[PDB]
Order: sequence, then structure tokens, then C-alpha cells
Amino acid sequence: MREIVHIQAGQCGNQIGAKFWEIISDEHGIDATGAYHGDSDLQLERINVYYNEASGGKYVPRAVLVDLEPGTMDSVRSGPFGQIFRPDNFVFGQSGAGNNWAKGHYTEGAELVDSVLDVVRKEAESCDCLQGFQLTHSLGGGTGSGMGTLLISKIREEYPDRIMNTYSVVPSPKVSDTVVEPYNATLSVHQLVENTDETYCIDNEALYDICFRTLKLTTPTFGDLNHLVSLTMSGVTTCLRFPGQLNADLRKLAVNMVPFPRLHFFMPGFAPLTSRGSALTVPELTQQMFDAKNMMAACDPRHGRYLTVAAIFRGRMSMKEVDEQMLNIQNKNSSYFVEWIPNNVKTAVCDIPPRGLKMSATFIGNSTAIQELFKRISEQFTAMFRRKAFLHWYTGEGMDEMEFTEAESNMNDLVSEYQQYQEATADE
Amino acid sequence: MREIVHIQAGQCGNQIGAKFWEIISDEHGIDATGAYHGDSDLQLERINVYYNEASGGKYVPRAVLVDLEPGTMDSVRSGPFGQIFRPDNFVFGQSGAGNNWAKGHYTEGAELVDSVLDVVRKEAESCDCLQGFQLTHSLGGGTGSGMGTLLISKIREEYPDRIMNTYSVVPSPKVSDTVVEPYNATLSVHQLVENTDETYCIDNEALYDICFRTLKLTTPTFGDLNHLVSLTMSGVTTCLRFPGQLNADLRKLAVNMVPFPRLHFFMPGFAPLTSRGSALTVPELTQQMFDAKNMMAACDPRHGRYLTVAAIFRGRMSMKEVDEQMLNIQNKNSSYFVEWIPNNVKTAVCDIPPRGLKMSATFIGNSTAIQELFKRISEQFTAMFRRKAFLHWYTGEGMDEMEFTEAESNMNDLVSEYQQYQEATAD
Amino acid sequence: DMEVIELNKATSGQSWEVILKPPSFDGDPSLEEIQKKLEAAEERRKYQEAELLKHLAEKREHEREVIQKAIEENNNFIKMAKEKLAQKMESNKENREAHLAAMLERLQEKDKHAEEVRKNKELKEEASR
Amino acid sequence: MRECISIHVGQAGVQIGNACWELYCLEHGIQPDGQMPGDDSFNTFFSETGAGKHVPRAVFVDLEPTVVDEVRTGTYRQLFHPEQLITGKEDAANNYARGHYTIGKEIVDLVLDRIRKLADQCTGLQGFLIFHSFGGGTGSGFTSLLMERLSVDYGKKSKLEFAIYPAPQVSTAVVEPYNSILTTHTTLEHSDCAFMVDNEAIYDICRRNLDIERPTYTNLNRLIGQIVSSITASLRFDGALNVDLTEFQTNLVPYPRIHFPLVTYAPVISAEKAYQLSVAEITNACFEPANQMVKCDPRHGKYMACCMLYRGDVVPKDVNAAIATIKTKRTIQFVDWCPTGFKVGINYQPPTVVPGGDLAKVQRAVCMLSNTTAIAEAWARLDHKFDLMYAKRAFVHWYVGEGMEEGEFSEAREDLAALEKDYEEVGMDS
Amino acid sequence: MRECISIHVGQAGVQIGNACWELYCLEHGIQPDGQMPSGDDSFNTFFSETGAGKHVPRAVFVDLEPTVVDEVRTGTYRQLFHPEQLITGKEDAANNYARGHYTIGKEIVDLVLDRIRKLADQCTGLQGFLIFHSFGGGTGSGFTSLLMERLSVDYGKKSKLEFAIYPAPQVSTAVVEPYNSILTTHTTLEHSDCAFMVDNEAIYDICRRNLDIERPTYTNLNRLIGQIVSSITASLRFDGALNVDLTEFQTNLVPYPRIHFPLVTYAPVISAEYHEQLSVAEITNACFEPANQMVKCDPRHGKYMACCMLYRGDVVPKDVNAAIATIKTKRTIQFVDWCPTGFKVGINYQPPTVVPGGDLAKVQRAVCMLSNTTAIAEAWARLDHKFDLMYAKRAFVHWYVGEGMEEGEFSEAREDLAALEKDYEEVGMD
Ligand SMILES: Nc1nc2c(ncn2[C@@H]2O[C@H](COP(=O)(O)OP(=O)(O)OP(=O)(O)O)[C@@H](O)[C@H]2O)c(=O)[nH]1
Ligand SMILES: Nc1nc2c(ncn2[C@@H]2O[C@H](COP(=O)(O)OP(=O)(O)OP(=O)(O)O)[C@@H](O)[C@H]2O)c(=O)[nH]1
Ligand SMILES: Nc1nc2c(ncn2[C@@H]2O[C@H](COP(=O)(O)OP(=O)(O)O)[C@@H](O)[C@H]2O)c(=O)[nH]1
Ligand SMILES: Nc1nc2c(ncn2[C@@H]2O[C@H](COP(=O)(O)OP(=O)(O)O)[C@@H](O)[C@H]2O)c(=O)[nH]1
Ligand SMILES: [Mg+2]
Ligand SMILES: [Mg+2]
Repeated sequence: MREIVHIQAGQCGNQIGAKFWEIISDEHGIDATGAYHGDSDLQLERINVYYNEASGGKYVPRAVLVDLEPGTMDSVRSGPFGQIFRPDNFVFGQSGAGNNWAKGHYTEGAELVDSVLDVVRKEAESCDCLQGFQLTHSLGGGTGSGMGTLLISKIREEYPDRIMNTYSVVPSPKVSDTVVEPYNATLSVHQLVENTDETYCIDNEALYDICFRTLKLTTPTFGDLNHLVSLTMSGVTTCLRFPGQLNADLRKLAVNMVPFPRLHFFMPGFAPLTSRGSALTVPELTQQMFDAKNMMAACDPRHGRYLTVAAIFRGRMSMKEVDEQMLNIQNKNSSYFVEWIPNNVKTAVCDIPPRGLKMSATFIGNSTAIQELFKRISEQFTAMFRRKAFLHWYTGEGMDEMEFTEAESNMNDLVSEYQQYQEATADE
Repeated sequence: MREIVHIQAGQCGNQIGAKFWEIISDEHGIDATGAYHGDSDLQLERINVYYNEASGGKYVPRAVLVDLEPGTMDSVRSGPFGQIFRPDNFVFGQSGAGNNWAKGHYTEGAELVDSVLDVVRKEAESCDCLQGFQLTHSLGGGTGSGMGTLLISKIREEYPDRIMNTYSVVPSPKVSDTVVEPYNATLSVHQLVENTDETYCIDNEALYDICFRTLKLTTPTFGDLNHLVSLTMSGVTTCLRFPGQLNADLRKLAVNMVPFPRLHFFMPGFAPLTSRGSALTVPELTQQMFDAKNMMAACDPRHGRYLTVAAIFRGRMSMKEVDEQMLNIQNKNSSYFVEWIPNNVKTAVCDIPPRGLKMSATFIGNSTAIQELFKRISEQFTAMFRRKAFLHWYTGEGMDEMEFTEAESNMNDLVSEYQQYQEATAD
Repeated sequence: DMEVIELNKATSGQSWEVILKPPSFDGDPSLEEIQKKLEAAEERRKYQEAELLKHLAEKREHEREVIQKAIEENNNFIKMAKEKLAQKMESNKENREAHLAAMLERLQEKDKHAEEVRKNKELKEEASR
Repeated sequence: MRECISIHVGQAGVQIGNACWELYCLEHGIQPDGQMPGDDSFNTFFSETGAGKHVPRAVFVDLEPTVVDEVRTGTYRQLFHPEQLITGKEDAANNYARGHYTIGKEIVDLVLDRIRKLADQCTGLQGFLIFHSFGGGTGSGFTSLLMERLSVDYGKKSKLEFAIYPAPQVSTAVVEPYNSILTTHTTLEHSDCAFMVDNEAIYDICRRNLDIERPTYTNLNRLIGQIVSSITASLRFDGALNVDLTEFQTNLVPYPRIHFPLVTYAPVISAEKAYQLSVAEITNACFEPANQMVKCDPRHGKYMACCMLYRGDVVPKDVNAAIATIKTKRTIQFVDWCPTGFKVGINYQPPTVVPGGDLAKVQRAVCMLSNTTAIAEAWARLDHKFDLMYAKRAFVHWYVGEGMEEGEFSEAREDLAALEKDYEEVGMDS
Repeated sequence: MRECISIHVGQAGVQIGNACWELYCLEHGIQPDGQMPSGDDSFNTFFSETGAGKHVPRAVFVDLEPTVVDEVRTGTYRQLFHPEQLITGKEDAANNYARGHYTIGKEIVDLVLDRIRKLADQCTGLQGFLIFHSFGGGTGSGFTSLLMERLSVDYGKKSKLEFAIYPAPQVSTAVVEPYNSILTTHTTLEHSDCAFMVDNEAIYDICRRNLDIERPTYTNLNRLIGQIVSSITASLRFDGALNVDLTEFQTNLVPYPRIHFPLVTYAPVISAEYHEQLSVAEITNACFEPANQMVKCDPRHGKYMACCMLYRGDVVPKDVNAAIATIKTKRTIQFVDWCPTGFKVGINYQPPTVVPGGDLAKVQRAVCMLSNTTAIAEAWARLDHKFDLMYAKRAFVHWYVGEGMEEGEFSEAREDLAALEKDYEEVGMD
């Protein structure tokens, strides 16, 4: 369990993926040319989880950059850390997915999918001990959602024993590109329920609300939203890339987080909440675990119960104080944890804080309140599906209406399964 | 849709045809020898619609001149512009038609018709893109009416896909040559209803009344009547002869003007009314559209409704002012236009005024009031036919009485069809 | 009340028993079995891996069927558009030729009537006086 | 790469094509001879020869040679190869039946052969952009015939229109309502998206915003070229946000028959005056009826989709703020089955104006494409004019004489009656 | 000769082995390179000797992952061990018993057995095995149970003793540790002769209370565990008088095969940071205090079946007997009715040794009490309750089933630990 292969697909997938590589490169002391110029041994200890060592001291991200359109590839190449990526790892088509899940999953995506698998296969065969794959993508568009889910099932077929992990951006009318976002998102959730081991739900509804309500940004942009995503992704991957005891690899994390196979959708939490254009004690950080304002998925943790939680504290702080505050937070909020999974909160402390901060807290929650996110997508989906609006763009790609009804049923079953465990008592 | 082949038949047809050729030659800057000595490029832009280019820079009218008697053709050759015509295009007999439709249509006319078709085929076959044919003739005599309608059906048989257009002079007791004019005119209307696409009704009753009442000519002659006809023909062919958007060819005009195949008889209007030895404002010109005094057919436009109208303004004037005045004239007179043909009035403005004028207006109207012209012919016809007067003039030429009853029925049906559309509501 | 009993004495040690009270009341696996159990677990693990791959193979087949279905629908659309247009162009051709034939037959009938009129004028003329 | 083939049909289609291709040349730095002294997205609209010459991916077709002869002998005579300028001898005489059958069938194979030669030069053809009037015999009848033949040769490949809706102020024929209904009926199942431009709306914008007393086709077409250029700027350039032929269709068309977006454009400022509008100001102008390309009342309808195409000095932050204030407008109503109806595209290249034209150079402009049920008002006006004439069978003999049957008129009108009912049903609440 | 082979399994087993072998080297005068500048020759039970005069542990370090053992291969004692006794796989058991037992373990078990056989082949009087592992880890639980089974087949009449780490949430690495603990106890029960459980919470609290360590690390815990292990193995590695051979552990502490879990108590644990030396009475009194136990449980709620006192250092029999006489006087010390009330005492003259620079102070005398009490069933009850809470919902069970395990194995393992709880209850009746 050493190497992770990262894949980013479509516009959103490539924007949040480029930002992930730039934050973790800064934390690991790696400059835009792949050269290490840091001053801590902890920075290089597990550098090989995300980076390959190329000719003469340079480190190159084990990342494959995918799109059905070239513009996104060009903008990443032109971006701050664009030159760090392996040039032959950029795989792109010319046609685009036309914001259509069916085109990404069955038509244009199927024509480009073997070129992508040849590049991820080269990265995988080069691994001494491949852990699995991490995919960044949106669910509301065509390439990230349709082609990203096609890639997941193809990768599941060729690497059935590896962990499949996603950072999935959920659409919101508050930051919307296309009218068919609820269809593309429902068709992707159906794929994620069946084929991923861990999915981080990155909700644009929540990111917009943090920027507007807490950061007081009257008009948030994707840059403001992606600054919260990059801090969150740095926080959730902390135990994979620095020395530590807990959840040090994708499978140990899944075993600690996933009590039921379908219940693998995580609600990430982060404190402090910051803007790009610029405090915090241990008790203050631990409190944010139940604060809806600190969640990256638009769900209130107090509306459900945590099945499991991974709490990651970063910076120079007392491990003793963190241990005392984490016990107090659980004991004082016992009604928000299922009593039938004892010791379901695991804590880790890392000396290296995320880029731009001195102290932080990141919560990976498996909460039954995530059903609110799925219900919101489902109500938007049925409002369109009831009138069969825009259906001809999917049936014109060869799809049957039965796929829609099946994806909708699977997603409503997922909601109903979270509700079942939310109401379950220890005394059956 | 480039070339038009012109044919002029009989005394009347050749007199108004010679006058048409001299007015449009003057407007296009073409002298009596066919030489262009104009000044404007608009004059030559569409010169090929009516003229062929002969050896050297000369232009020769695509006109065939036809008569069963030689006299009018000799006077055409001797007249102003007589030498412009192609000498081999003069086709004439020696016998005459004795102001009898049957002689022109079946006897003498049938003996000369192949010599005429020889010449029109040569003209028509030489065209890059033939629009069709225009005929000038009277309806009250023998050659223009009888032989002219015979030529129409022969030319239709050989060119069924081309437009057939006529300038038909309707007879009147006010300027009459023969007692049988109502018979010759009814037999020709029967032919025109079935075989022309567009017919301009040039009424001698209206021409005489304009000269007598408005021009104060105590005793008008054909020269006085023909001056009104030449200005009217210059006005109605403006869009065929000069660059423009609207009704630029015979078929686009027919499609805009003719809602029902049989109702293709136009009432032309013209302002100002002048004599041979005589500028109005835009509002004054637009008003003349409903003035019975300005109609070249003896019908009152206020007695019926316009199915369609083409309004042509010529001279240096504001297109904006013409547009405003034309809207006002139809909004203030909405009851004189059928409401079930939306936007049925199309206007065009041309910088070149007709010869002798600085500003003019010409109206091509498809009005249900034209039924007054047909009723007048029909009442004259029945007063003679009821007693079978002069019938041996036609039966002596081989005709049957049945052709008279048929022509009469067809013409009365035409009146009854104009009345039907006049009374029709949108509902 | 304590009975001491010497047990052993050695180079780096000494031991004894101390008795406070006497008691109240006086007084095979096999390699084959292991291998059988391990092989049975391996066969269950291989069976669920094969079921997973069998379902993924069914998804690949469905993917091929949707591509095929879109292709077949485009082909049916082409076939239909082609025969609807061939039918429309031919019906129009028959109609336009029928209207043209009817109007030429009317003109031909006028010619027959004209020679009949000519024949009557001829017998009136000459066969008189 | 991502090519679009333009087909300009009849006088209106050809004259609007003259204005569009003149403007694209100015925007890409292409001289009238095809030479250009990097973006490179213009390759979607221009092919290149071995001599570095840039040639429009376009065919200009007319049944009469006069209008296309001006292209063949004008400023841009070297820009197009002679084989892509196609004309017959005789026009359709304002008759759909002559465009579709009698005259059009004589030239349709030649046009298809030329389009096949342009398609053979495409490595990723997106589809076809067809420019034509609804009113002319060629624009109506030949376009319908061509659309049907394109569906046979290319199946479902995208076909989008720029169609001129008839206006009496500049109308050339009484039968234009007939030509419009027949062409809409025949074309409905073959077209993916049609952008209608009402000549009365452009005429009034020219009089009001540009101070032109009596606007000519030159005034109308230069403004239309500006709108067409805005719709195709996302394809011919690579800006901050792009939208291709496919993205237009997906976001603007909820049902195959409901494919007529309303086009709105701002700002339209006269070359005189000497007085810059903000992103919020030009965005607000998109929802004002005076800036629409089709006369209709969006307050009497509901929005199903809105696509904003910005160009020039425009930043995403300023666009999102403007759309957020539009979302809070009670008077701008959306259908209840539409949770989100906004597709934004931004290009860096400011709107270029023809030297000596009527339009002022502006720093930023926007073209909104909206699917509003209010556009059914334009169909209702056209259908009423059709009914007034058809009740009497007025002018029908012209079509029947060319081989058409009266049953085609009833079917076309019944199809447009179903289209009117489709807009009514689609605007209903769930 | 009475050779003992040590087997260190998984991270906990390996890291505790590092602490134990570091301490044995200090106690026998063996340098980190295996040399000893030379007491008695009893150290040969734990160390073999090579042709170069080096002393090598009779030990195998095994892990399914290489990271922890790699520190042994490259650290201070890298020359103490031969590379063949440090065995690692590539991928760990991911905190899953089924993964370590059925999937991964199965591929390295023959290699480990081969190495054990090579160490056993060097013994003239092999006593048995001392196995160090955690209950909670996938390797410590699954691989250990698999290894115990094969060891019973290959060495039937050989003793097997365990030093097993009982899970504590303060340092817990996985939510499923109660599952791994019950599963490994069930499969290991019939193969183990005696298991000394060490509760991480008890050692964690002793480090905080007795050593003033705010947040104890594995280095702090293992150094304390190493003292206790050294105290128990002292009479095998030196010429002692009590627990002289491995069979004597079961004879002195285990009257029934299933009840083989003695409670370990140790004193004194003093911080390296002046202090008067604790007397025999003081360290003996500390033996009967719950705060000094290796497992959290209440000996008052149970009965003693056997008690072994292992004194070390400056200790005289007279003072031991006087100390035990006072304890009987003030305390009950209830023994089961079939066993006599009394103690087996051993004094090892070798002084307590501490790691230089560690957390523990050098003391003149220390004692380790090993008592088989029925109160240790409280630790099993706590573990069984956590198992039941999760198992009632089948939480995390899919991870084990996915590796080829059946749900029935969970029921069987839990039923076996329910029988173990009832055995402690029946045995403690009168
Ligand atoms: N905006 C605009 N409309 C035009 C232009 N030319 C013609 N139109 C309109 O188009 C309609 C007439 O159709 P045209 O395109 O001229 O006719 P056509 O397609 O050439 O057809 P035929 O001449 O009948 O063969 C009327 O509504 C005109 O106002 C132009 O350049 N610009
Ligand atoms: N006392 C002590 N406990 C430890 C140590 N390392 C791990 N543990 C405990 O052991 C349990 C986790 O098992 P590990 O031994 O780390 O796991 P493993 O045997 O390597 O198994 P996998 O990693 O799952 O293959 C938890 O209860 C830890 O607190 C150590 O050095 N000392
Ligand atoms: N957080 C975030 N969301 C984005 C970004 N870009 C696009 N999105 C969202 O992604 C969805 C559109 O999908 P997109 O990735 O652009 O389409 P694709 O290229 O077809 O995969 C919508 O929900 C957008 O709000 C980005 O940079 N950040
Ligand atoms: N306006 C006008 N009417 C004429 C002219 N010549 C004859 N007519 C009329 O034409 C009719 C007689 O026909 P005419 O052409 O002379 O006989 P044809 O030679 O047999 O055609 C009568 O109605 C005359 O009034 C003329 O030059 N101008
Ligand atoms: Mg035209
Ligand atoms: Mg481990």
C-alpha cells in the first residue's frame, strides 16, 4: 500500500485536481519544476504515495489528466504548476461531452476511454504496491460525470482488488452551468453507489454558502470555492502522505469508515474557514465537527448521526489537549453518534499545518445526514423527469428511460438505508 | 427571368405599342437609331428585359409588329422611332379583318399566324431566360381582338410555363368604330379569362372621360387617349425595367397580384393626368389611388374592394414620406381593402420619373370594382344578342351561336366571382 | 499460621511455597483439516470476485447495445427521411405533369374546333351565289 | 477540428452571409484575399490551402444569379472559391413549391455535392448553420428540400438555422405567411435549433437605437451579422467559457419541437453621440423587449432556458453578480420543472464593427439566447395571416399549379397548431 | 539446555520485541553487534552463538508489511539479527482478521514455519514458543491464529505462551478491533498454553500516573512492557528457581486448559526524574493494588486459583514472608475452594535493569505477580459487549465475508467466548 494513481476528468475535475497538486506540492516542498527544496524529513518520508522520482532528483505527480475537450488541458498546462505534470499523461479528445452524461458514458467517452486506460495502466504497472485510484470530477457535467463513471467501472474490471476513491463535486443551482445537472448527477450517483469504496461529497451548494454567508463574499467565483476544496483535500489526505498510525492507507481508511458497502459517502468538515485574501484554539477546532457552517456537503450533522468519523488536527498543538477535547465533544454530543458502533471516532495529529494556516481540523464524517444531499438531487431530478424534459438528448445517445428510473430508485434506496441506520437503536 | 417578348397586333395594338416603345426608349436614353446616349447606369442595368443588343452598340426592341392590313405598320415605320424596329419583325397581311373577331381568330388571322410564330419563336429561342410575352391590342376590332387572342393560345401551347401578359383596350360607345364592338370584346374576354396570367384593362370610356372632363379637350383624338396609355404603360412596367426589390419580373408580379386564377384583370391608376401639350406632392399622389377620375378603367375604386395593389412612385421624393402616406391611405380607407388578404399593398419608389414629368404615381389594382367594366360590356352584348343582330357576320365565318352563349356565360361568371369576393368577410 | 515449604535453590535464584490455608475441597488438529478450511475460504473469495466480474461483463454488453441502438435509430431515421422525400418528389412530379397535360389538351381541342370553324366558312363561301 | 459548415440560402441568406463573413474576416485578421499576417479556433470556420490562404467553410446558394454575382465580383471575390458560390437561372418567384420542387430539384444535387466536398475536409464536423428567410420561394422551399436531403446524407448530425421572420415594412410578397408555415412544417423534424430574427424588430432597433430614418437591408444585415458573430464567437475563439453546437442544443432545447430560442442583444449604440455600459447594465438590457430580435412579450410567457454569450472586457465575477440580480426578478418567470436555466459563455474579443458602419465600438456586449414560451406569439401572428388567406384558398392555385396538393397546406397548418399547443402545455405548471 | 524461540507478529509484536531484545542484551552484557566481552550461561536459552563469537536471538520477526521490520533491518540492532529471521510480505491485513488469516497470511505462513524449523533444528532441548502480538491488528490477530494452528501440528508436545496486547481506545488503530480479538481468541484458545494479556489502557495509565508522561507513545508503553516480559522470562535466561522451564508456567498458573489468562501486576514503576528505595513490604503491598495491574479488572470481584511472586534484586526470604503475613492479616485474598490459599515465591538475584535514558528509574528490588484470577473475565465481558453492539447490526461484517470468511465464524467465535465467560463463573462458584 504505497502508490496512489490520481485521475482528474472534465473541467471541474481538472480545476480542483490542479489545485490539489499545487497545495500538496507546497506542503511537500516541491517547486513548479518538481525540485525538492524543503527543510523537513517528514515532507519526503511518504512522497512516493503521490509522486514518482524522475531523472535526477525531480518528482512528478502520478496523475492522469483527462477531458473530451482540449481547452481544459491547455489552461492546466498554463497554470502555476502546469509544467510539473508528465506531458504524455494529458489525454484529451476534440469533440466535448455537450454537458451530457450519456455522451461521456457511452458515446465520446467510450471512444477516448482506451487511451486513458493505457496511461493509467503505465502508471499502475510501474507501482511496487498500488493502493488504488483517486478521481476528481463533477457529477453535474458530461465528461467528469459520464466519462469519469465509465473510467471507474473499467478500472474496477481491470483492478478489482484495488481501492476506488472519488472527490465528487455535487451540482447546485447557486453555481450552475447546465439545465440537465440533476440528471447527470443522478446517473453518476447510481454508478458511485455500486463501484466506489469511498466518495467525498464536495457540494457546490455548501461551498457557495460558506463563501457568501461566512466569508462575506457577495459574489463568489470558482476560485473562492476551489480554495475551500484545496484545503479540504489537503486535510483529508494528510494521513496518506505523512508518517502516522491511523488510516495510513486507502483500505485501512475504508475499513474504519465504511460499516455497510453502499454507505461510503463522506461529509467532509474543515476549520478554520478562510478566503484567498486572508487565532483558533483546540476546543474551538473540535466544536466545528457539528457545525453545519463548516461542512463541505450541504447537510447539517445535527440532523443525523455519525456512523464513523476520522478527525485530523494539524499544526503545533498539544496531543493531550486534542485527546481531552475529542472525548468531551463525543460525550457531550452522544445523541449524534450511533451507540452501536463503539469508539467510532479516530483522531490523528500532524505537525505540518496546511498551506497558509498555522492550525487546522478536518473531519471525514460518515453521517446519516448525507441523505439530505441525495434528497435535494432527487427532488430536482423528479421535477424534470416527471415532465420528461430534456430526455431526448439522452435517449438520442441510445439510452432507455429505464436507466433513469433505475438510477432514481437506487439513489432513493440509498436515502432509505441512511434513514434505517439513523433510527436504529442498540436494543433491537 | 430576364427577357420579355413584346407583340403588338392590329391598329390599336400597333399605335399604343409604338408609343410604349418611344416612351421607354426616351427613359432608357435610346435614340431613334437604337444608340445609347444616356447618362445614368440605372438606364442600362436592365435594358435587356426589353431590348436585344445588335451589331455595334445598338439596342433593338424585342418586338413583333403584326397586322392583317399594311397601313398602320407603314405609319409605324414612318413614325417617331419607326426605324428602331427589326425590319424582319414586321409581319403583315393584305386583306384586313373588317373589325370582326371571327375573321381575326379563325379566317384571315389563321392564315397569317404561322408567319407571326416564325418571328416570335426566333425572339423567344434567343433568350437566356425568357420571362414571357406582353401583347398590346384592342378588344373591339378584329385583328387585335381575334388574331391577338389566337396568338395567345398558340404561344401558350409552345411556352406553357411562361407568363402571358396583355394591355387590352376595352371599347366604348364614346369612341366607337363599329356596332359589333360588344361582340368582339365579349369573345376576347372569354379567351383572356382562360389564357392570360395578367391583363391590364385600358378602357377607352375612361380615357375619353379624362380627356373630355379633366383635360378639357372638346373632341379627343386617339393621340390624346394614347398619351394617357403611354404614361400608364411606362408606370406599370417601371419595376420590370429598373433595379428594385418588388415585382421585378412578370411571375413575382402575378404571384403578388392574382389570388384567384380568373381574377387577373387590373385597373390601372395614374397621377398626374396631363395632355400632350400641358410637380404633385406625396400626399396628393397617394390620394389618387381612390379617385375614379385617375383610373384608366371606367370603374370607381370606392364601389368595390382592392384584393391587391402595387403602388409605384417615380421621381425625387422621400421614401419615408411615401411609406407614411401609404400607411395612412390604407388605415383611413380600411373598408376598401379585403381584410382576408393581409399586407396586400406593396409600394415601390423609382428615382427616374416618366418622360415629361418630375413626379408620378401609378397604381396596379386588382379591385372587385372592375366588375362594372364587365357588366357594361355584358349589357351592350345582351342588348344585341337577345335579337341576334349582326350574328350572320360571325356565323358566316364558320362560327356557331354556342360560342356566343359560352363567352357571355364566362364573362357573367367573372362578374359574379368579383361580387362574391367583394362581399366576403373574414368571419 | 503459615506453612513454608522449600522448593528449589540455584545459582541466581531461590524458591518456596507459602501456605496460608489448605483447600476447602480436597481434589489434536490436522494439516488436512486446516488446508480444507483455507481452500474453502479461498473458493468463496474467488467466487465473489468472479460474480463481480460477471456483472461488469454485463455492463460492457449493455454499453455496446446502447451504441448499437443509437446507430440503428439514426439508420431508421435516414431510411424513413429518404422514402418520405422520394414519395413527395414523385407525387409532385405526377401532379405537375397532369396539370400541364390537361392545359395542353384544352389548347389542342381549341385547334380541332378552329379547323371545324374554317370548314364551315369554306362551305358558306364559294358554295353560294 | 470542431468544424461548422455554413449554408446561405436565397437573397436574405446570402446577403446576411456577406455581412457575417466580412465581420469574421475583420475579427480574425483575414484580408479580403484570404491571407492573414495565437488562438487558431477560427479553423472551425475557415479551412487553409497550401499557400496559407484561409477559405470559408461555406456554400452560398440561390436559384437566381443576381445576388451571388455581387459576391463573385465584389471585395471578397477572392475569399471564396467559385465552386462554393452556386446559382441557377430562374428564381422560385416567392413560391415555396418552386423552391422545393419545380426549380430547386434542378440544383439540389450540385449543392449537396459541394457540401460533401466541404464535409470531406472536416476531421470533427459539429454540423451545419443554415441562413435563410422564411418568406422567399428559395429561402422557404429550397431550404426545406436541402434540410431533408441533409438528414438523408448525414442523419442526425446537428442542423441549426438563422431564419428571417417576415415583416410588412420590408416584405417582398403577400404569400410569405404560406411560405413560412410550409417551410416550418417540412423543416421541424430535420432542424435541431432555429434562431429566428424578426425583420420588424431589427428595423425598429435601427430606427430607435441607431437614428436611421428608413433602414435598408445593408443596415439590417450589418446588425444581424453582429448577432450571428456573437452566437459563433464561442466556436471561432477560445475564451474564458466556451459553448459548442452541442451545448447550445442541450441547454436550449427541452423537447425536439421546442427549438426556437429568442435572441436578445445589447448594447446597440450609434456611431455618433460619443457616450461605457457595465456588465450589469448590458445584462439587464437582455430582458427588455426593445432589444429582442423577435417581437413578443416575455412577461406573457415562461423561461425554460437562458444562455448568456458575453464578449469583450467581461470578468466571471461581474457576470455572476448580474445573473444573481436577474434570478431575483419576479417579473422574469421560469417554468416550475426547470431548477436551473443559465448557461454562461465569455469571450475576450470585443465586438468588432465594420469600418464606416452604423454601430459604435463598445468595450463589452452580450447575446442572450432564451427559450421562452412567449415566442409562440410570433407563430400565432403568422398562423392568423395564413388562416385569413387559406379560408378563401387565396393564392393556393400558384402552389397547386406546381404539383402541390391542398392537403399539404392543411397538414402544415395542423402541425403549427400542434406547435402552439406544445408551447402552452410546456408552460403549464406540474 | 532449555531453548525458547520467540515469534514477534505484526507491528505490536515486532515493536515489543525491539524493547524486549534491547533489554535482554543489557541484562546479559550483549552489545548491539552481538558481541559480549565475557554470571552464568543460561542466556543460551534465548541466544544462539555463531562461528565469529556473536550471540543471536532465537527469534523470528514477522509482519505482512515491511515498514516496521525495515527499521529493525536498518537500525541499532541490525547486526544482532540475521536477515532470514526478519520476514515481511508486501501488503498488510488492513486491520482485518480474515485478511491476515485467510487471504494474505496463507501466502507467507510456509516461509515463517521454515524459519522456525531452522531455529528449532539448532535446539537440543526446545521448550517451546513465546508469541508476541496484538489482538486488534489484522496480522496480530489473523496471522497469529493461523501460525498457532500449524505450530500445534508441527510441535505437538511443545508449549506455546503468548504476550497479547488487549485493545484500548486511547491508542486504538481500528473500530473493528473487538471483532479481531474475539475471532483470534476463538481460533487460538485450544493451541495456547498460557497467555499474558496486556491492556494498553492499563499501561497507558501507569505511564501517565507513575512516569509523569502526558501523552504516552508506543516507545513509552513498550519499554514498560519489556520490564514485565523480562521479569517473567528472567528465570529461563538466568539460573533461577521458580518457572525454570515453560511447562512449569502451566503447572504453576493453569489448573484448567481454557482458563489460561493470568493477571500480571508489577512494582515499582518510578520515574527516572531523589527517592528512598522501596522496601519488600512496600513492593509486595503494591502487588495487591489494581492501579499496578497489566489488565483493568477488579480482583475483589473474583477468586484466585494460583499466585506466583517473582522478586528480583536485593530481596531476602524473611522479608517476603513477613510481607505476605501482613497482607493476609488485613486483606481477604479469596481463593477457589479446590485450590489452597497461598503463594509460590521465586527470587532472582539479578538486579532490575533499565534502558539508559529511558523513562524508568533504576530500583534495588522489584516484583512481578502472576495470578490466575476469575476477575480477568471482566476484560472479556467488555470486549464481548463491544462485539455484540456492532454484530447485532452486522456492521463491518462485509469486510470479513469479502475475504472468504462466513458469518457463522462470527457466531462460533462469540459462542466460544460466551462459554469462556461461563467457565470463569463456574470455576469461581465455591
Ligand atoms: N434581413 C434581411 N431580410 C431580407 C434580405 N433580403 C430579403 N429579406 C427578406 O426575405 C423575404 C423575401 O425572401 P428572399 O430571401 O429575398 O427570397 P429568396 O430566398 O431569394 O426567394 P426567391 O427570390 O423567391 O427565389 C422578405 O421577408 C425580405 O424582407 C436581407 O438582405 N436581409
Ligand atoms: N503496546 C503496543 N500496542 C501496539 C503497538 N503497535 C500497535 N499496537 C496496538 O495494536 C493494535 C493494532 O494492531 P497492529 O499490531 O498495529 O497491527 P498489525 O498486526 O501490524 O496488523 P495489520 O497492520 O492490520 O496487518 C492497536 O490496539 C494498537 O494500539 C506497540 O508498539 N505497542
Ligand atoms: N467547485 C467547482 N465546481 C466546478 C468547477 N468547474 C465546474 N464546476 C461545476 O461542475 C459542474 C459542471 O461540470 P463540468 O466539470 O464543468 O463539466 P465536464 O467538463 O463535462 O465534466 C457544475 O456543477 C459546475 O458548478 C470548479 O472549478 N470548481
Ligand atoms: N386607345 C385607342 N383605342 C384605339 C386606337 N385605335 C383604335 N382603337 C380602338 O380599337 C377598337 C377598334 O379596333 P382596331 O384596333 O382599330 O381594329 P383591328 O385592327 O381590327 O384590331 C375600337 O374600340 C377603337 O376605339 C388607338 O390608337 N388608341
Ligand atoms: Mg430571390
Ligand atoms: Mg501493521
